[PDB]
Amino acid sequence: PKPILYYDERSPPVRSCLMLIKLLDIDVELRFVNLFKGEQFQKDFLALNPQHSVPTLVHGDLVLTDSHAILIHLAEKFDEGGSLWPQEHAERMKVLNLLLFECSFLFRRDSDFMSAIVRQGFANVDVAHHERKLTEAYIIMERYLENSDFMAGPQLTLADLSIVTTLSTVNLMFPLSQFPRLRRWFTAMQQLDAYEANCSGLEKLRQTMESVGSFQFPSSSAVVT
Amino acid sequence: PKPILYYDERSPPVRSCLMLIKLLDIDVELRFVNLFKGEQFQKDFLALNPQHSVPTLVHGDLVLTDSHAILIHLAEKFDEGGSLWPQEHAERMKVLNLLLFECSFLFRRDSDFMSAIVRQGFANVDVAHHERKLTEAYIIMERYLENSDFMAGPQLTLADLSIVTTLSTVNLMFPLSQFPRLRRWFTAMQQLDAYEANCSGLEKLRQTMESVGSFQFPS
Ligand SMILES: C[C@]12CC[C@@H]3c4ccc(O)cc4CC[C@H]3[C@@H]1CC[C@@H]2O
Ligand SMILES: C[C@]12CC[C@@H]3c4ccc(O)cc4CC[C@H]3[C@@H]1CC[C@@H]2O
Repeated sequence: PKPILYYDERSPPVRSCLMLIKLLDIDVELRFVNLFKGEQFQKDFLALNPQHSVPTLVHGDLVLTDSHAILIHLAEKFDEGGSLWPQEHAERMKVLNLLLFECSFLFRRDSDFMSAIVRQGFANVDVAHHERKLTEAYIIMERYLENSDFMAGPQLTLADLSIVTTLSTVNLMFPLSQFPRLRRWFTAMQQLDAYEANCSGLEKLRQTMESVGSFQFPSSSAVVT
Repeated sequence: PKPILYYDERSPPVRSCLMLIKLLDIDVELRFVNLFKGEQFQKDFLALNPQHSVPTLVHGDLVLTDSHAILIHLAEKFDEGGSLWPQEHAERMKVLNLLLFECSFLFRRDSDFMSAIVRQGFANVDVAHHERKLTEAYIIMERYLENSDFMAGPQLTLADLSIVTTLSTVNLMFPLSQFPRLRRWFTAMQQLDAYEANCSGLEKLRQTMESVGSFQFPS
């Protein structure tokens, strides 16, 4: 049976999977789970994924509950032998390493900030604290791109798909003026046809956050091309 | 080209690597980085790993900066044909899925709690809040164990190595009395020869935390 993706496109790791699905032309059934309405706590979804998170993939009997496993699984099954999840061991470990940076560092910090806004309202968030935490992530990505054209080496990999969605989300709030390699790379990602899959959920996330958090992102921060 | 592991055994993900190294008899050069003195911010280590994190593995030209990548790399290089990192795709994805649960959920929540102690001091941490978050992780793992002896299936895998160290660290503070499957799994893990590599750093973490957090674990 074809893969089933439980999704809310406002989430950047969901959008990373949508980008890969578009890039490889994978036929997938989409099932919406509204994270802001709490539909991830519905009894049936909880039984399927006790972490109450999207993206969740059901592909036959395999149930994957983390975007990075979903990206690797889909690459192995639909980009067999390809370069998104490279064949050579060291290149593949480099991609894996950056997927884990996205999980453990970039997304961890973006989620900390966004959840603070939802729970507290923007006016009651220590924005400076989160600006420091997220600028630190910018600095690290800039260091990676000083030595490499894409995040994990000379060509597009799963690492770029995973990182660009969260980066575009962080950059709704924090400008990239001081980060020329990151700007160049983000601009290049924005030219990819697959990036069209990031645009709609990024904008829906912007709308939802401004309403739920009672604020406006600074329009000047987002890199637009 | 022998691997170099930058480490501080108080960190649970470091201990997961130490356990794999012992399990697989891997010859590694250890380099101590003292996280509680901020040696992870020294210019040369920061140039090597801008995330200023341990474990960091240098294996020739490859620089790995996340325990889960290190576990997979070492299994692939030193345990081809083993059950720790299964060859069969669905089995391997299942292990990978639980490794990411450890990274994204169990360790995130344990790090949030421990970070809040070191920063705010134990007396000022909202312990009930962290107890709710970390007990939720216990509940999930109890369900993962419903129809398997180990986290990812019938056999020991990298997922068990990654989870046991953080679990043993959470369990300094929160008991497993209420989780029969988790308590039995944890007790089985402690009977493995490789589990000896977890003991020293867990006790050093307790000592360091109780001193820096000015409290004592109920353990
Ligand atoms: C705020 C939540 C946690 C953080 C989530 C997040 C975190 C980061 C991000 O870039 C987008 C989102 C959208 C959904 C958010 C969730 C909606 C309910 C849940 O509380
Ligand atoms: C407290 C730090 C973050 C949380 C870290 C942690 C987080 C979880 C855990 O089980 C152990 C440790 C040991 C080192 C800790 C670090 C030493 C300084 C840093 O701030």
